[PDB]
This record gives sequence, C-alpha cells and structure tokens, in this order.
Amino acid sequence: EERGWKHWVYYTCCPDTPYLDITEE
Amino acid sequence: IVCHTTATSPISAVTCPPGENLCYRKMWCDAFCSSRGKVVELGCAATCPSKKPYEEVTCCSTDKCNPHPKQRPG
Repeated sequence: EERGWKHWVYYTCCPDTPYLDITEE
Repeated sequence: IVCHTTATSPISAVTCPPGENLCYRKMWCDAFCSSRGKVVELGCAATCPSKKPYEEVTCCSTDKCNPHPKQRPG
C-alpha cells in the first residue's frame, strides 16, 4: 500500500500543521 | 549516531553507520515570508554546507541532534 519512498515538507511555524509527502495510491 | 531526518510520514530518525553522519537542519522560506511557514529539511550528510546567504543552515553530528523549532520530541 505504501511500497514507495519517503518525502517531507516541514515548515517552521505550526507544530500541528506539518506538510508531509507520501504516495497515496 | 542517529538523525532526525524529515523524510517519511513523521520525523524519520535514521542512524548513519558510514563516515557521513552529520545531521543538518537547514531552513529557508516555505510560505512564512509568503503565507504559511518557513522551510525545514533535516538530513544526514558527511559535509554539511554552510549556506547562510539567506537560509538558516546548521550542522550537528549527534544522535537526534537535528530537531526543528516547530516540532520536536516533546
């Protein structure tokens, strides 16, 4: 279901609003 | 050493066995200067470049030494 890679988008500002990057389907 | 690298779903901590184990915590603008927030990328290199001409780039070579201001082991 997640046999892919790993990517992240962390923005300093909001401890509870991090933007992640992962393959959905 | 371990490394708080922001790569997978959550902060993914990885231990770098080889010579390259430096944990960098660089930052620039990812909507903060625009709308949302600053940029935060944590990884494990061997030679952390000092790109301080605008982006806050730090270099630390210790287990989980690359934690970011917005989120950290609370």
